[PDB]
Formats: sequence, C-alpha cells, structure tokens
Amino acid sequence: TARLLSRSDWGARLPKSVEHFQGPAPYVIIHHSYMPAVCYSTPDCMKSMRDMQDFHQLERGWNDIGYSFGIGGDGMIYTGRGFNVIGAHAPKYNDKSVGIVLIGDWRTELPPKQMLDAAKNLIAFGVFKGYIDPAYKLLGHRQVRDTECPGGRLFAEISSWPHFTHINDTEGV
Ligand SMILES: [Zn+2]
Repeated sequence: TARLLSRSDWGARLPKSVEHFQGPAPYVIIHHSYMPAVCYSTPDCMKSMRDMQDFHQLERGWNDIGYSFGIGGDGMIYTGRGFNVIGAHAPKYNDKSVGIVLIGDWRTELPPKQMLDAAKNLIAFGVFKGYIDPAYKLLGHRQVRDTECPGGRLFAEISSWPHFTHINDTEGV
C-alpha cells in the first residue's frame, strides 16, 4: 500500500540548487528525525516534510531538506533530494548514498511496521531501478558521525536488515 510521493505532492519548496553524483549509490544511511515526532496521517506527514525542509533551507541555509527520502507514520515514502543527488545528512557520504529518514524519535520505541516495510520497499526499488548498488552497504548515521541518530531502538532494528554492516569489520587505513 506504500506509494512514493513526489516533492510536489507534499508542497516542497524548490531546491536552491541541485548537485549530482554518478553511478548507483554504494551506501544507504538510515536516520530518524527526532523532531518532528512520528506523524500518522498523511497531512501531518506532509507538514513534517515541510517543517524539516523549512528548518534546513531557511534556518541552516542548505540547498534543500538534507535527506534523500523521508518515511512517514502513514506508511508513505516522501521524495526529498531523491536518488543520485548529493545530500546533507551524512558527512563524507553525501555524494555516495541514499539518506532515508524515518520521521519520529526512535531511540526507544520501534517504528510501526508500515514504516519499516516502506523503507525496505524504497531500498528494494532503488536497487531494482539501478539507483542503489546491488552490493550496497546499509548503515545508521551513528556509524559515520558522532551522533545518536537513528536512535538506539531503530539502530538495533536495522542491524537485522540485509546488507547491514559495521565499518570496522574492515581493518586498515
Ligand atoms: Zn541522522
């Protein structure tokens, strides 16, 4: 039942500028938003995408909302910067990943199933269309930066996902 909604679908303001990266993304980075909290109705979710984009563009002076895609409590996927566009959600990975933010604070509570499935479907489609490398590596934001994101509970959940990985599984500069 999960649909991919376009930027226009949620009333997104235009990017101030769009940078690109080539090839299929070798990484998928999972985030939670922390604030806003989980949204359950599509209209609340569309406003949460708007609130994050306002905060990003207007208050942080970024070109657009920092993530590639957002996932709402309504089970819908929301287009952010989209595939193959450099993001602003994970330093050193912005030009080689798909940053997916599950809307809400997931440090302790587990995201409802429709959200988990939506993120899986989004990734599957990414690989199906060639936007995500078939040997992609799945990570949580905390593994590449000093942050608690995507929350302890959501992080334990993604560690059970196919392709999940730990950077230090590999030794060597
Ligand atoms: Zn994050």
